[PDB]
Amino acid sequence: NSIKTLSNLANLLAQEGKAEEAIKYMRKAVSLDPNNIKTLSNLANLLAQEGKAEEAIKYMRKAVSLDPNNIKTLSNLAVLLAQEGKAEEAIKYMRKAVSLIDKAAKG
Amino acid sequence: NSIKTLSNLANLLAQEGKAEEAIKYMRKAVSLDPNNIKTLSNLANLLAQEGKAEEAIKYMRKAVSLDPNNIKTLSNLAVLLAQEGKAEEAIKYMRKAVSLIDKAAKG
Repeated sequence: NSIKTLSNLANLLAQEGKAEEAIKYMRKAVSLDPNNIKTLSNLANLLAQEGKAEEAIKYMRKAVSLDPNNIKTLSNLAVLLAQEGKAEEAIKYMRKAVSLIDKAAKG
Repeated sequence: NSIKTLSNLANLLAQEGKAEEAIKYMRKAVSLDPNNIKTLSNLANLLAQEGKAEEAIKYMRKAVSLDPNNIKTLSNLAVLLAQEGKAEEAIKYMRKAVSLIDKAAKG
């Protein structure tokens, strides 16, 4: 599993303060399967950690656009936006997740 | 960093379908610093993946109790509860996270 290996390598590089390299390997992981929401989310989180907030938000928004009713992706985007000082924007995404949980409760 | 090493080992064991072993090493990681919200959350997610839903929820609830205003922990607990068929319980946690984002927006 090349996505797995690249993701593991990126994690190890980031853990040890080589996150520019980590980002490169996570980008490669995305190219191997660009529709993988988990890879997209992992790259976004790494980007955010490294101060690339604009790009992180773009990637997390992409992950949402590819499955807009996913409460995990929605809440991750909300948390990312809030942490990046865009709480006003963040709240509509977390409210969407609430509404989807509410729908689930209703069945 | 023993928590790091144990967490890496657990990830590698789980990735390769030895998640009973992974859980043991994640439990060890928690014992090294039981107040670490990230370790607690990581163990909870692993537990949930392995069908130990009750225990996963306990650990994620603990992570929330140790920092009850953390929107990441709250939204993770909500997502976990929803995925485990407890959407009604899940919604109060995600609504709390919304309210905290709302407070943040207001400053």
